[PDB]
Amino acid sequence: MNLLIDNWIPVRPRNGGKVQIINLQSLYCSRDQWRLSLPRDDMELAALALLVCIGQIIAPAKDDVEFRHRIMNPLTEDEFQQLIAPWIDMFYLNHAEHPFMQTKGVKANDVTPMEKLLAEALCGGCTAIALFNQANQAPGFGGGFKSGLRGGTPVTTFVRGIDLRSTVLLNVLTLPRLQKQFPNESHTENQPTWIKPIKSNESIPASSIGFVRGLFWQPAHIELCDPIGIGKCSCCGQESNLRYTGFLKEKFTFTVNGLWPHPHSPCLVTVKKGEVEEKFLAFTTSAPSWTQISRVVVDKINGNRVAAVVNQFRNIAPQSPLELIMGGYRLERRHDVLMFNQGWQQYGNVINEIVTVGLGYKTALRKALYTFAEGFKNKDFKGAGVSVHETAERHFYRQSELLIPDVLANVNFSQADEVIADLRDKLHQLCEMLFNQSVAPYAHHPKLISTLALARATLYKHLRELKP
Amino acid sequence: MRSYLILRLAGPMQAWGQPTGTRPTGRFPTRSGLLGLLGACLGIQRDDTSSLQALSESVQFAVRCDELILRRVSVTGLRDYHTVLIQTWREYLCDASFTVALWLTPHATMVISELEKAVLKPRYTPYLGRRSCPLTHPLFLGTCQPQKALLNYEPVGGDIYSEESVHLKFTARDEPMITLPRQFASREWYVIKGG
Amino acid sequence: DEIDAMALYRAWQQLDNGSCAQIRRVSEPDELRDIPAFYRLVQPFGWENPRHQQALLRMVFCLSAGKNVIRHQTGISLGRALANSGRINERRIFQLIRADRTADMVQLRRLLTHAEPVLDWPLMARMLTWWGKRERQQLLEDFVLTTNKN
Amino acid sequence: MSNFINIHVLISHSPSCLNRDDMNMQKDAIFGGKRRVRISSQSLKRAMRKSGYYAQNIGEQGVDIALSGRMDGAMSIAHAITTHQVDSDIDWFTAVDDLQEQGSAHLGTQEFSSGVFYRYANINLAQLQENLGGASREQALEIATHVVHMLATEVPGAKQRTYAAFNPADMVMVNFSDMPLSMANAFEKAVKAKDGFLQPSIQAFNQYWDRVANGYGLNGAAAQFSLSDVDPITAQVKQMPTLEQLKSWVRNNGEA
Amino acid sequence: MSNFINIHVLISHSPSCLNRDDMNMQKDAIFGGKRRVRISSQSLKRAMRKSGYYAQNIGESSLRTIHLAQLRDVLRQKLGERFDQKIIDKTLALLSGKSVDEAEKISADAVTPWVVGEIAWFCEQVAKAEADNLDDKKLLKVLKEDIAAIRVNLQQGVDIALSGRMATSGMMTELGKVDGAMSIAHAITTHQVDSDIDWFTAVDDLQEQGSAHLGTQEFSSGVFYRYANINLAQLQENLGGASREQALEIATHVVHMLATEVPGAKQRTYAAFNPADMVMVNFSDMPLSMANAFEKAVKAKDGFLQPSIQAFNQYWDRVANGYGLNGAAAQFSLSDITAQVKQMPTLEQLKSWVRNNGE
Ligand SMILES: [Zn+2]
Repeated sequence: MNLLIDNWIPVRPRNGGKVQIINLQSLYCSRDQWRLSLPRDDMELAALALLVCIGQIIAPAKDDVEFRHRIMNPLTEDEFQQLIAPWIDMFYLNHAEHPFMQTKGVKANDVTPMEKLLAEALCGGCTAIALFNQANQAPGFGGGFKSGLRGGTPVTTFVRGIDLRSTVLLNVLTLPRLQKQFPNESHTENQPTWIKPIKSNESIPASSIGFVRGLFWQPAHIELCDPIGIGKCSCCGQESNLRYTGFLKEKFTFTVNGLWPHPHSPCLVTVKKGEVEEKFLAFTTSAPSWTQISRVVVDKINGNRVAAVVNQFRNIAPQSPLELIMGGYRLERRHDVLMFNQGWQQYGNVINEIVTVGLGYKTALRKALYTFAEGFKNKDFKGAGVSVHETAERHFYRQSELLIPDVLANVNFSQADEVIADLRDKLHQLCEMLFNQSVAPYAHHPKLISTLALARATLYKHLRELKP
Repeated sequence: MRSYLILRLAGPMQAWGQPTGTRPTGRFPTRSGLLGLLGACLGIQRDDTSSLQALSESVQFAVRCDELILRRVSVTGLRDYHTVLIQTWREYLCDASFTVALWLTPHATMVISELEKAVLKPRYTPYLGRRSCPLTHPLFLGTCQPQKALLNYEPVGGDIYSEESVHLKFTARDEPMITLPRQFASREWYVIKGG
Repeated sequence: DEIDAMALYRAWQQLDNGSCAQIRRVSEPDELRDIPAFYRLVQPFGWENPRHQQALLRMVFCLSAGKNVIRHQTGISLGRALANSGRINERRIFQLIRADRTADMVQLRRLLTHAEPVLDWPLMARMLTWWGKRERQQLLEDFVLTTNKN
Repeated sequence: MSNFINIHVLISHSPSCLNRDDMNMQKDAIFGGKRRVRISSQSLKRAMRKSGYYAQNIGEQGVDIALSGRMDGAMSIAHAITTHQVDSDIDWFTAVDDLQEQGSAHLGTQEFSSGVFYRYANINLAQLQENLGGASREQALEIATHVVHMLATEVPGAKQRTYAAFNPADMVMVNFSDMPLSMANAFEKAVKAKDGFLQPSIQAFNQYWDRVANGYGLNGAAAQFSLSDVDPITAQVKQMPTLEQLKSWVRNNGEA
Repeated sequence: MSNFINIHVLISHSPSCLNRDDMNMQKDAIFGGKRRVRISSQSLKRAMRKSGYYAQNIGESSLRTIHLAQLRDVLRQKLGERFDQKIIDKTLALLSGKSVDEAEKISADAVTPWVVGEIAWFCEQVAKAEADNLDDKKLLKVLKEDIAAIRVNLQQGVDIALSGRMATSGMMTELGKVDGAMSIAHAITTHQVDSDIDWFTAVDDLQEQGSAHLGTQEFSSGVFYRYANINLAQLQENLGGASREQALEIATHVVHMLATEVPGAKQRTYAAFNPADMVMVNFSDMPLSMANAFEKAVKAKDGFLQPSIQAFNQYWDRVANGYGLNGAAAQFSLSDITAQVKQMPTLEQLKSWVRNNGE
């Protein structure tokens, strides 16, 4: 089985509601519009990532006009074949000393079930996505097991198009953008982990990493103990004729010094007066993904930069709105899609202002319920009165998940602060509801009355300040 | 114009599935759910996949969130503390009503005739999400020949989520795999707001 | 189409001793309806608007606490001024809330008499027309938080 | 003839608290614009299964399973709602400690309401027959009568020992149809008390049925047993003076 | 034959204030559309427990406490002659699940009802266990096997068998838990009530100008419906298999009190010592409350009492005829009724009728 030649990709026509397993040639050459049909959000994102990376090393666009053109017309089969040959050699999932994203003769005791790879029995496509996931996005077992390059809950942000191929192509940098983002080209090597290994305890210049080597970086000693069925996949849904269950782990450690420039996740930089230290974006908090969008679409330089993929798009079609995929990890999966209307690149200040509105409300509601909860605690009352701001804020955040996106998708960035003030309303009403709703089942108790007064006062004092 | 079958989903409580401590709802019916409703009306059993897959390959939906008057009443939601002698929290929808345009895809085997007969004399008790949720108004037959058939069937102005294009999108884990019994894929609703 | 609270206030101040006294005697608010001077006092202020008269009744009754216990000056809440008196105990206010309808207006008048409060009249008038579970609650909250400020 | 058998019940409970949530508040629900007190389908269903009547007449082993499912059920039971808006009363209780003279040992609160409830339950008849292995429609109908009796008679246990709302149904209506349906919309516009809630609740129910049932589908045999004198719905619904007669009418499949 | 015994009572009180809440208001309650004055099931139960009648015909009430230090002190006093001190203590700690050392203050999780006889029996079991060198856990298994013995000790304290017990920490959680044979519902006024307010002054003999205190108090007169059912099998079980007639004996005692006993507050100043005007008792297979006779708030004709009783009989007839009930029924009233309910001219006769299980 080979990622470029054979078929893996779990897939569904947008409207067509029928599951199918197709091959890269097919995806790249059909006017068919596919979407991937996977049962897990992380799994879907990983599949996308892998497909993007593949597209990125087999065929960067020579110019922006060609980018456009290729987005608009599929390739002839010959075009694809040509693009795909060398790589053919690199992308087999079984080999002598070069199996896709694995390392040969890994020794341990005993086996690990395929399950632990995901964070059952799997097809070649399902496995290869799993593999890629654990090596790229998931934390990674060790425990004496390195992860990276990003690494270990990084947040991937991709640009979305019409169709699957439209998306893949869309997130692949123009060659000049590419060799701009990766300058030095004195880097041993561009050959991937599983072709020319790393050896513990290597110490590594991030700058020595070719873009190929790094997109397909695998930090783990992983070997796939050989396949059995003849039968049906647990991710894909369908029958596969070759399925993996076996999997072999092995401790391994190296050190890459300095930050590799991954194109798929927003770099964010912090400077202590001591140290200038920058890291990729982490879902550290229990918040709705929208809180973080300031760091995913707006550049600041303390400060942050966005995925080279995103910034590229922002350059390429400046008049187009933006569909954006956000995915990652906390463990807890997170996957959201976000739309910004034609203005976004131009006006980030508006975006920031909206995020700030959301956050300001959440803050006021919390300050309120917290002073209630602290009062509750002090009077020694038994029960969840202590956690009211927690529970409440949780609800708020779900609601805000629904609210803020709508706004951003539809704002008229040039003109509109009316809609912003209207959101200000909606949110205001929301906080009132939630205060009442979560303080209610306690509020009838005489002793608490004082702390409730304060509480409510607080909710409204802050709430006044939220409005110009 | 092609044929549409219109429906009414309305009961004092409903609950439309979403991924999980608690078991929450969305604000409109899901595709997995509408399939449920429909398969239920027909002679459909969980184990017999081929027929369910035929249904799902045959039908497409458009759903209108449209609201109460008295003065209007926007939809509210309740949290049911539901126990087993193990604790669950189960979200339900209060004051929900939906109009549903249902059309047939370029695939067979059903014809809207089969489906209206099905809706009219369901083999299975039908329910808005959980059997806890009876419905106040039978799924009335529509016949009408986009969103336009909905413009025909009053009350107007509630906006429609739909699998035809007209554009904003709303991404949902509605679409059921049928091969992995109770899991789902990633589907997208097209959004037509207001009028 | 509301009730001009300030005009009414002044109107009550302008009454003849005969009427200030005639209305003050009243025990329950409805007995005002037996007084002609009442109808005369209230009628311009929108009495004869059914949906207005219950409110009008309450306002007049509270003024009827007499003689001038209700003294007018963001605004000052009734709860706030009741606390600012320092005469009234929290328990009594709770009781005001816990009492059924007509009783609650009576009890309130008793409170007003005892407190001799400095409110913002038209505010108190608004609160008094819309008189309702919410309004009551607010009376409590303002009272306790104010009494606690002190 | 018709496949679904609809059971409608209106019952008035005295001050009580028949269903609590995590925090021992009674179970609310909003409809269509107003708060109503709720009893969960689960509470009712359990009230019926664990009932002695059920034990005696359904326990007779595989029949209760065919009716109500493992512990997939042929009969559906709906959350009960109050016909009218309700603001819950709060009882403040004291525990007097026989060994301390100077105070109470415990102070607390409990939520409680009196309310007029609409219970709805629908029985699928084909489903029951199949789940029994092809029993006769009449064989099914017996079981169905048992359900009617319970739906009209059985009340959840909490906190009955302290608030004791042992109330019998004041209105029971049973109708045959092709598509099972709830008359809850009779009370969407919340009934206002006129000389109690119960009677105007029954007026609402009847007027609604007149309007809607001939307006909607469907028209299948329907009978109503009611305790109160209200102008009863147009005589397309046969009137039963006793519950037992209603049951016999269900047994005979709406004879006429 | 019939398992549930139903008690319906109509009692008219003079102006009074029989049940206050934390703010010294009467207990409001809404039904179906209107405010009714409420007296709590709890106040009624304790009124009966602590009563002289009960004391005379049923026995000792339970001792309900949360203070285990004081409890062990009493137990030490009374049971001290019968058992070793250490044994009494260990028994108390095992039942409690809390440690009984000699500290001035020791508390259970929550207030618990105790029976001294019960604890005595446990002390004997604990003594045999100590001498037999039985492990405590093993003791738990053994005692757990036969619950009824513990229920027979419950027979000394009947209020527990009537009204029940729950425990969370002790050996009691597993061993001493009781449903309670009798369900009682809060008294409601049959009619709407807007409570009156009395305005009082306290006159200070040492200050001449004015009063030393001014205040208010809510009060109402009301016609109240008291309701209660005794589950008979449950009673028998809770006594450890007592006879039906013994249970019925307990039932007549309960009927008597439900008819005669009025809570104490603030009776010393408002004095509503009024006996029941209507007492109705029926046997049944399912417990039944006639409260619905009064969902339509009774409107006054010649007082509330008369139209309340009329309303009661009309509803009873209607319910009984509708649900075809044929349980034994007797009614005793002071005033001017429908057939097939046996008429008792005196309360004592109604009681004998209950003892003899429907003539
Ligand atoms: Zn697969």
